[PDB]
Amino acid sequence: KQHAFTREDLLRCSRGELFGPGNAQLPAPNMLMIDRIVHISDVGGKYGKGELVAELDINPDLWFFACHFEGDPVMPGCLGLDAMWQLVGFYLGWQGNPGRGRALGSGEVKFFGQVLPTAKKVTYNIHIKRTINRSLVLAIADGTVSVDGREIYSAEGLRVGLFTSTDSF
Amino acid sequence: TKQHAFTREDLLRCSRGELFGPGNAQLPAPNMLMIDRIVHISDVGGKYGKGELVAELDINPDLWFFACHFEGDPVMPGCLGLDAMWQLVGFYLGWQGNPGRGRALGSGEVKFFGQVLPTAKKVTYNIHIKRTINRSLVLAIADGTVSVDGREIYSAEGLRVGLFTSTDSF
Ligand SMILES: Nc1cccc(Oc2ccccn2)c1
Ligand SMILES: Nc1cccc(Oc2ccccn2)c1
Repeated sequence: KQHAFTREDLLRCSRGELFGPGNAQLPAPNMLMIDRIVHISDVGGKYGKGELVAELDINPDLWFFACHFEGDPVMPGCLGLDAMWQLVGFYLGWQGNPGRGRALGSGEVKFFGQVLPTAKKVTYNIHIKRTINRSLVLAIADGTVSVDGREIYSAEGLRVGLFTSTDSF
Repeated sequence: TKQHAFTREDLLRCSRGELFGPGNAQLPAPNMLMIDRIVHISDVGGKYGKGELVAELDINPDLWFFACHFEGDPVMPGCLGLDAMWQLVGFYLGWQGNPGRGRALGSGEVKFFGQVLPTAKKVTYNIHIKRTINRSLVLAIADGTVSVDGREIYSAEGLRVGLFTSTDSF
């Protein structure tokens, strides 16, 4: 129904209060790497099968700058990659599928730039490639990560699944 | 290139730029550091005969990322185990005596087919160096696996990390 989500919406999601008990959650701080979803739809995007656009505000005091690395601060590439997986899980919940998310992996990932503590904003762009409903539900997507209008990462074939039991995962 | 195992204190020393020295490869500090010890590192053996690292992370229920990922469904973020793999490829290149600071360059293919729960005892990382490249800058390609208490749970083909004597342009 809704086509954008605020940070307070995402934080509701992290407690289970957006999609409800048993269903997709985002991480809470300090693993949450999205502040807002500025667009989400089941049409458009590079495959015409859905799209998400989300943002993370950067400032110099975010926790990961101090420890990664000392004397050389740079946002962990893995955390920007995670934001993309978490967004694909969110999409699956947003579509109304039951169950909890687990990332299943990726085809090619490329890092070819960085997020410094002087950056203002990271943007994630997700293009849903295919949704699969075979015993369990999953999605395949391509994503990019940009910082202040410059593309810095790409991932082809992000996969995320929903699990109504993770006991055996 | 003569020490073949590293303690947690060696790895914290690396995180401060004090193992390989200033301007050279570092590991993250807590709470981004995802390795407790390197039990084996060599420039021979491994699946390609071109080098190997075996590292460990001890798991207990109080590790920070369990409480926030996720509420009511605690599970070690896959991205952090994947990062460990990249940081170990970085360390390899530092350990080989190359100058410069690490940036991961990506991966060919990543698979998660299990999980680390807060009841787990130990994660092991196995890194098989495939190729080192010296073309103006230096980088390494490697395959890797993440296991928990004996069970393989993640793989990554074609991990790439480079060393950058100037990250300004990156
Ligand atoms: N929804 C979502 C997205 C990314 C990571 C994830 O957690 C994990 C953790 C371990 C194995 C696989 N996925 C869940
Ligand atoms: N040495 C090393 C290993 C893993 C990640 C990394 O950081 C990043 C951060 C942004 C872009 C690329 N690499 C550095």
